[PDB]
Amino acid sequence: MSLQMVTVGHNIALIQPGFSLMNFDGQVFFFGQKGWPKRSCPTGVFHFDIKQNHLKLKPAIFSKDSCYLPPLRYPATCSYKGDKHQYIIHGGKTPNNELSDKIYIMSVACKNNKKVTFRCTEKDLVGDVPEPRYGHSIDVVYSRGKSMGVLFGGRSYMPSTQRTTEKWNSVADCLPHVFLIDFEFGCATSYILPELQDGLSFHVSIARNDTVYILGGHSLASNIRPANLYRIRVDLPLGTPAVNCTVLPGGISVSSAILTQTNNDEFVIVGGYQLENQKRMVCSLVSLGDNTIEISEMETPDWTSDIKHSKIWFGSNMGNGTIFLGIPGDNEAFYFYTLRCS
Amino acid sequence: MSLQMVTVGHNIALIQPGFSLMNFDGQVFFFGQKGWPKRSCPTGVFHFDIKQNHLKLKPAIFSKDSCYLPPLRYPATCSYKKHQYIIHGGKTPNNELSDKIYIMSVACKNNKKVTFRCTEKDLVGDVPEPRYGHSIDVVYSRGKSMGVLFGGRSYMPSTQRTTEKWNSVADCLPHVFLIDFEFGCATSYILPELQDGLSFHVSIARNDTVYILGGHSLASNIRPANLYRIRVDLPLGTPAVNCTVLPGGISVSSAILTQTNNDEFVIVGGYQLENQKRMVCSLVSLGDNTIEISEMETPDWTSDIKHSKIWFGSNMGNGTIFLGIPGDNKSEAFYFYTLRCS
Amino acid sequence: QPLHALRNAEKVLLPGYHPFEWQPPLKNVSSRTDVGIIDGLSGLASSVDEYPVDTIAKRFRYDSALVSALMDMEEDI
Amino acid sequence: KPLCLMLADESDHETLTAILSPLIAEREAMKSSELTLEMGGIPRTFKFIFRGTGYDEKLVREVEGLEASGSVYICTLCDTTRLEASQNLVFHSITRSHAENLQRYEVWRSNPYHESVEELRDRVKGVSAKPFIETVPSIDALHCDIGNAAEFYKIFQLEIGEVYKHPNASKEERKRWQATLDKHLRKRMNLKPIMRMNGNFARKLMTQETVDAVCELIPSEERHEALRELMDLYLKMKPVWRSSCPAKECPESLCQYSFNSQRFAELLSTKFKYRYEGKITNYFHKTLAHVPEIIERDGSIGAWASEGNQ
DNA sequence: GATCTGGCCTGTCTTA
Ligand SMILES: [Zn+2]
Repeated sequence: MSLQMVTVGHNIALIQPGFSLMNFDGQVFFFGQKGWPKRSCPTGVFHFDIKQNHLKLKPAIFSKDSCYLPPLRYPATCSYKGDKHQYIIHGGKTPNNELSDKIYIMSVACKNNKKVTFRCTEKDLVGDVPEPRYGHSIDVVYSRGKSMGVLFGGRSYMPSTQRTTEKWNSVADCLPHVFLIDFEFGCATSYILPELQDGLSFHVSIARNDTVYILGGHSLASNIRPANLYRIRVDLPLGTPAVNCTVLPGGISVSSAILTQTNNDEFVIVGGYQLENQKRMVCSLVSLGDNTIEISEMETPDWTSDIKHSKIWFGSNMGNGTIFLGIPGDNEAFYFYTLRCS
Repeated sequence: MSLQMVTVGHNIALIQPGFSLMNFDGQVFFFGQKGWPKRSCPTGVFHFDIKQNHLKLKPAIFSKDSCYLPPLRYPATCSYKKHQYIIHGGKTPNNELSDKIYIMSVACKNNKKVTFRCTEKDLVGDVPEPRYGHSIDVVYSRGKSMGVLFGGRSYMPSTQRTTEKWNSVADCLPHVFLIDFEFGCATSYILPELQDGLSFHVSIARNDTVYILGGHSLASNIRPANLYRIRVDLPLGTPAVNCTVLPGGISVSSAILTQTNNDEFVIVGGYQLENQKRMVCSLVSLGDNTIEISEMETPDWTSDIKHSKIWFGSNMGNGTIFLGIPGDNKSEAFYFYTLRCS
Repeated sequence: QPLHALRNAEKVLLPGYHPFEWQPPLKNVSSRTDVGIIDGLSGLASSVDEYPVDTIAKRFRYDSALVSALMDMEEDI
Repeated sequence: KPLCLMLADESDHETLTAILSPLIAEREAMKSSELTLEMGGIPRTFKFIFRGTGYDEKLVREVEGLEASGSVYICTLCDTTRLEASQNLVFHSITRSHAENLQRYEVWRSNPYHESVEELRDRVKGVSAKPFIETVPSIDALHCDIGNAAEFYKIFQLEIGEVYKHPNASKEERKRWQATLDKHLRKRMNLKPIMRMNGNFARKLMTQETVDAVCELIPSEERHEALRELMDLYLKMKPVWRSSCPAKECPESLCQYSFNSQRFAELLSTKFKYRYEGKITNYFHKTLAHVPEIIERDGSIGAWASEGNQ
């Protein structure tokens, strides 16, 4: 817990709320800029590099067989190492306010002189495909030497029937179904769980060997931020998979929280949004066991007077137990701070 | 004969049409700035020097017995021989014509630091009314000196001056005034060879004769080509002044007199008609009693002067002639040139 | 009323329409009492030889303006 | 009512004097006469007493023959310096008249005693120009309010950052402090950030609520009390120079103005040394030193303001 | 030949 100011280069206007920092072997990379990419960097992926408390965003290139995906403002990021380390991107929101549904897979194809070359391959789904949506979260699951993705519901626009031009930007939470996506083939399947009763968005999901921990979130159906955490334990036999969910005591009511990993089988979460005009300022610690959980309240960081009164704040995860968050200014549009918690 | 561009420093705004450069031992000194003197220079007398075609105005101070003379826009400068100058008439920044007479000199000089001694002189007798644009010279007859004032413009009399025409001006009487610098007395001489009020003329002084050149007459709006001779005599009784008209005159007003070599002068600048400007030069040769006005090759004027509508300058003294032309306003309001004749 | 009627009625309110006289005659000020919008330059020299003029101005006469102001407030007084 | 319209620079002295000479001439001419005219069929008689008060301080310095405001002779009503005006704050009578300025300029131009630049400047009390317009030594209430609001705003900025605790500060710290104050005021008092101090912004900024909102940023507790009493004294002194008739609209504030001004000066001298030590602005001096005398002389400040021209 | 001076700059303060 140690705040620190971070200066910026010339291209500060390219950062916007909802970006996604991706980490590949120590190097943190930027994605999800504002507007369509210009001739400064046609790809849109930037080398997120901080040195001497100073940010320097520089362009990056793709391979000769990649796919130039549009910048997304609320994708679903997750790590996947099952080989070549690679990330997964689903959903998002294009700069034309259009929701995407295609899955993109990032990967490092070549590198030299500290200059990487990405490989963005397109991935399509079959069977029970999910509605294009944002604010959701996807995780990976390992079971009996086999991988599988878990996609929880989020929010999206009106369906193609009731959507009218007088409410063209209305948003409703998607149905609380669990989607299992096989990355090797591309076949998704929708399951129903009686425990999942209401839609949830902007939540935080913790992944492990074979169980996903959904903690907190925001429900648009009733405008309530619940304080219940879920435990979706799955299994991958030779036959059809089986999913189960059990509610658990001791939840947390936070929306738009930023999660990061500190040690092996241990996570720390920072504040998000507690109420509409009330802002969560104290952090929480998540300690895992083998079939149990544990939450506690760490020492509150030495917040500054500008953050203590700012209404909006956003950020993401760098990867080395470090959080990069920003504060809006006036008319220098954002003030970006970093946070290290070992 | 050769024109040259000269750049001015930061205080370029302090130069206005009607300034008066004065030379003391090969050192040209600026005078007659715009507006009242500020805290940058409480006296208003600068060190006009040019190094490698670049102008830098440096301030100057006065002795512990001087008189802080106000800025004047059209005085009548005149050399005298220790070495000292005379200032009479001119327009104060409050648009008031001064009736006093001033005497500048040098008191202490060391390491290019000049300390002036401005002494006011009280004139009694046939004193001239406050004027502007006139001329004054000094004649030497039988080991004596005498000031010869002539011409000039002024406002209407205090009885005939109305606020509806508060700024109306008229030419003064063609009288000739002799000023004794020791006693401080004036004397009015009316001559039958002078019937037209003259202003903005040129005056050439010699041992006992002064030569009037060109000018303008408000009573006729004409630029007469005149060549007058005034041979002032200083006997042991009353000074007897005579006049004589001479052929071969020049039609010009507001010209600039200089001195290349002894007993020969050069005329440059001025105005032939209202909208027409004098572009040719004129050589003036002198002898014991003869006069000769000849023509020389015109300098290589640039496209700036040939299409400008107004210009203003003054004799630097050492053969060179300073010159300035207007420009854009927002920007640089005036461009400034130098012209050498040697 | 049409525009010419309005323009004609305007002349009653503008200065230089009512007679008056100062009991001590004003020094250096004319006694004529029908001047309107006097030029701002006040007969300033605008030739090429004098100081350059790059401004324009219009204004009334001071005494006529005071007379018009006082006559505009007759009913009030 | 308009009298003259021209297209010229205010700082341009020559053109300004050349255009305004006839008006001043006619004014000085008829300031010694009487007018007669027949209204209602009966000839009357009139006498005029003109008072030039709708001039901001810069134009006053220009026409009265003084120098820029950044000098040491700050007041146009008295002839005190910046150090004395920062060490006294209270006792300063007005001795500055048009004839006095003319005599000062005559002494400056003539130099009858044969003194140096500094000695003669001290003798003339900073007069190096010939006056051409006779003005009344009064106060412009609009610009006074604007300057006081700007000064306070600056004081707020300095109090957020605890200058009394850290005398040194970089520029980014200043920028941050100003941005935080602007953001807070926008979110609480509903005031947008402005470049130059406004008039309505100045009116809305000078409230108890504003101090209440600002104190949410200062962690100290005594500073709160200091700012509360500062704003209280200022709001107790405002109606004296802002009312159109203090003798019949706020007699208590008029009778207690001296005591309040002395307490205000003592507060600034004690708990605000970090900014007001050995220096002071123009309007603070004008308000704390010269208001009661102008009130007892003219009867009302504010009715003679330069707001109508604006 | 280091030693204060002269003068030139420059950031801050004051009115708009
Ligand atoms: Zn004062």
